[PDB]
Amino acid sequence: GIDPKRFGKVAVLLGGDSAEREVSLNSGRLVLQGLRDAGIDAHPFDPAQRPLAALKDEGFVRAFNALHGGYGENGQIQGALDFYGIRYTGSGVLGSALGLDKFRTKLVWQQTGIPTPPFETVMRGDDYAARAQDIVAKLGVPLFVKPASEGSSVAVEKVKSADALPAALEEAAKHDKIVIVEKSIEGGGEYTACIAADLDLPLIRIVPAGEFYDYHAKYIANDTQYLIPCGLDAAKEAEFKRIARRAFDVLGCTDWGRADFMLDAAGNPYFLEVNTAPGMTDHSLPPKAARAVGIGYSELVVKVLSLTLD
Ligand SMILES: Nc1ncnc2c1ncn2[C@@H]1O[C@H](COP(=O)(O)O)[C@@H](O)[C@H]1O
Ligand SMILES: [Mg+2]
Repeated sequence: GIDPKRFGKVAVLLGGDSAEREVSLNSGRLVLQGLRDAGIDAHPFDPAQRPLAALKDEGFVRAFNALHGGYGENGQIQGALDFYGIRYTGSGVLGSALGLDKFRTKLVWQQTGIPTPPFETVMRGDDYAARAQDIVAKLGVPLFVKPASEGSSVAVEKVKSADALPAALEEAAKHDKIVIVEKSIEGGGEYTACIAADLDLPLIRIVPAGEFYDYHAKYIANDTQYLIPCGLDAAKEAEFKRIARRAFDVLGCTDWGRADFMLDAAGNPYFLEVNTAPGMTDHSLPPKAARAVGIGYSELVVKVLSLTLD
């Protein structure tokens, strides 16, 4: 119950130049309506088409970031907004940049007791056959080969056989100077924990129809399931929500986003990444998690924006 005047003049950052301009336009237009439904003085601002300095010059005090990919997510616009004195939703420079770097995220997690798949690295110019032998010996198969980060050119690959690993390594190393090779977490399920301020949001179980939550399962298929309830017992659900929040916090992220994790057959969790720029379309996961606990869309957006006060 915040007087919408306390928010002042608000920009919704949407659109941009990235390959995810269209999810951002969709999300941002809805966010904008959510804020205006609450009587907040909100206005769209597409940084690809307006000069960024206009945020300061036109007197905007804060921004709801609905950008996705590139400068909108990686710390670059975060830094510029801090430089221009504009408060914004989501994580600051370090958290944003670190969240997109799966290598350094996993190092920090390993040092701070956040569970994450065992992994090795391969560098461009390595003896890929030699590295493959050593990695299989340590981790077995299957393996996930992914950018250290991140997703730029070469899609995540599940390697099922030792003899296929050298080629997968060489190809991944052509498009990132650091490649992560993780043990495949098998025999459980896949989950995500949405984080929004102190809201108690339920876990979601992600059930791809195919091998893993690949591009096809995310963007092509209409049959990926996003399940609430997630199927876990109350104690485990509480435990994993707590670890998810610590996993975000230790990276310097602040509490808007999602933490993604796998369970093995024994029910142990292994975190894969954080996402500091989740979607806000009417089919996106944070609005679903919020609606499951009685929080509607406009309420959710207002709550996220409230974290920029004080
Ligand atoms: N180590 C892993 N074990 C099991 N599944 C994984 C692992 N890494 C990635 N995946 C799957 O691949 C998808 C995309 O990987 P990523 O973008 O790195 O999270 C994940 O959402 C999971 O479905
Ligand atoms: Mg993304």
